[PDB]
Amino acid sequence: LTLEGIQDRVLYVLKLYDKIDPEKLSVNSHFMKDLGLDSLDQVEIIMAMEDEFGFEIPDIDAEKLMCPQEIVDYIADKK
Amino acid sequence: APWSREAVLSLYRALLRQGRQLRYTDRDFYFASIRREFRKNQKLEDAEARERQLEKGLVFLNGKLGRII
Amino acid sequence: RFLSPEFIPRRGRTDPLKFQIERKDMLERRKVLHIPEFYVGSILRVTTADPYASGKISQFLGICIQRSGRGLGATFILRNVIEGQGVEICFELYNPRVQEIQVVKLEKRLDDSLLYLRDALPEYSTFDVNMKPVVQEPNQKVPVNELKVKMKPKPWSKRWERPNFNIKGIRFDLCLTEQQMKEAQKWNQPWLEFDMMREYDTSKIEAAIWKEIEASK
Amino acid sequence: VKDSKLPAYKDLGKNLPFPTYFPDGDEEELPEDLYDENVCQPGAPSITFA
Amino acid sequence: AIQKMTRVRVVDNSALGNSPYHRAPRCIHVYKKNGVGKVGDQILLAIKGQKKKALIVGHCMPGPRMTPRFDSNNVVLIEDNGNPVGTRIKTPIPTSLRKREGEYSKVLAIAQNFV
Amino acid sequence: KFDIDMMVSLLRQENARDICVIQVPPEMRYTDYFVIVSGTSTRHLHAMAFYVVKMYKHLKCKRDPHVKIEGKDTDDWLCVDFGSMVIHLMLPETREIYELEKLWTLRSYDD
Ligand SMILES: [Mg+2]
Repeated sequence: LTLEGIQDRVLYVLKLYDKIDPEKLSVNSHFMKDLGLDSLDQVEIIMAMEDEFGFEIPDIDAEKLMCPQEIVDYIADKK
Repeated sequence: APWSREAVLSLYRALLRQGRQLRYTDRDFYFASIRREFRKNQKLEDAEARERQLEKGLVFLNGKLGRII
Repeated sequence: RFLSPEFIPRRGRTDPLKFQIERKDMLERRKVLHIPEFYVGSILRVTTADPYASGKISQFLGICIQRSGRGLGATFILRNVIEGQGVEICFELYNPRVQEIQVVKLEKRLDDSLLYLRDALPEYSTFDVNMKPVVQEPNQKVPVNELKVKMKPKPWSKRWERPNFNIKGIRFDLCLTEQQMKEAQKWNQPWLEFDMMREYDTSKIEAAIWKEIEASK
Repeated sequence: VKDSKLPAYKDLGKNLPFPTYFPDGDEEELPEDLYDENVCQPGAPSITFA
Repeated sequence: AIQKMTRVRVVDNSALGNSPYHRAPRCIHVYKKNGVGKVGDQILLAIKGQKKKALIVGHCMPGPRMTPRFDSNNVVLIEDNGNPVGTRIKTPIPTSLRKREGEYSKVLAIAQNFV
Repeated sequence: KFDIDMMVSLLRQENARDICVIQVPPEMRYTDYFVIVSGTSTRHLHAMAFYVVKMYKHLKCKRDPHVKIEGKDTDDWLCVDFGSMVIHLMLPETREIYELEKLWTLRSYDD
């Protein structure tokens, strides 16, 4: 498991999402203000993060991340 | 306004994850319908109907009146 | 010592052998389904088999408004109100489709035919479908409920205030003016209760029926 | 009472006892009640449509 | 017995019906050789000054034993090509419509309660 | 033998865009499986009905009664009912007008 590969693949699968505008999808991309997303958008995005790799992260935890880099670190160090 | 601002999040999570486990229906249209089941009515409405609509979402999840398979 | 009215036959000229075969077949049906004891006015839940489905089970809860017929076909009518719509169903006891019959509340009202409920206010006939039974002491007389009822106003379906119905479960003093109880009492027939020759004495018949029923065990 | 004379039951007088039924023939003496193939006779389980 | 000149209460949420009108819906024709109409017999209604096809789903007239005997002559509005005009039904409809042939599958996919 | 699996495979292999099957509890009355599916044109829905009843007729059910296609005169909604499972072919428009899925998952109220 490579952390660089992990962040690359999570970024890739995020890019696969269609509605997102590829303006500022940075390592620290915010959702509410930078992009304009909301709770449903982010919960769906995290579920998508649980579409190829993962399937072990409890739902309760995902609400305290609200930032892509914390999610990357959690999914990297949880497996 | 809702029974709990975070309960809807858990309901949505459970809906998506259980929908992952379908055997017959397409996952795409199930997901689209699940999106519609909250998007078109559960935004900024009054604080009275919130309880009823959370109840209907949760009883759809429960499914004693038909399980979508 | 309660003998369900079906086994008591109408006065007529039919051949006793018919009634013996009738009762034999009935009792032979009572040993696959428990046909409980219920009076008119009781509340029953009937569970039957859907003929138009692929083997589903149907439940219906209501009040037994009328109990008529005899022999292997006799029936009872269950009235109820569902979603504000007043429905009745006529169920045949010995039909091979009724799975079971729960006496959910064994009662007994002032009149032996609760048809006027079709005119009483909707709440005197409404009952909850998912309502639990109520126990009763074995060596206790069947309770005699006393609930007089209040009627929908003008057009009663069968003109209940006449003497010949002899209904005693309606509040007449309210919906009918005092005058209307003087025109509706010129039909009294004071001679009909004292006609000694219209009385069907069915003691010697119910006795032999009991001999038969008990011997069929 | 006699056999049906309509011109769709002229046959099927075969399996019937031809001259008559003699109880003294003693051929597997008949039970108390003979039933058709499609009668929900008493004493049987209540029907189900599954 | 839903025959010509009998008032029927439309129970289907009646995007058309259910709105006030001084008349009440009346049956002007029954699609059976004889006039009498029983469950499932689709009839014609004069409602709001307009002619619309109907479908009987309950009547006060006693039927067979194991089928319900309502207390109001209930009808569902159906479009000419069989599609129900409404989108819902609240009053109970008998389970005796899955029986004898007719346009009944759609009318059961739209209701919610049975007896 | 007949089961939801083969007919669903029929629909998917027949290139029917949308499928949604809801299982009805025995506490209800109507049936067990209740399917709502879509199609492109009225002739395509007629074709789906054609093929489904064709397989249902050439497979089994000599004991069980035959099944008629209901709604042929209509063009935008067709439906079939079998002994235990019922299918509803609908154009997307009328399908989203009669919000059937909500009803058959939430029987206890109206929409
Ligand atoms: Mg009358």
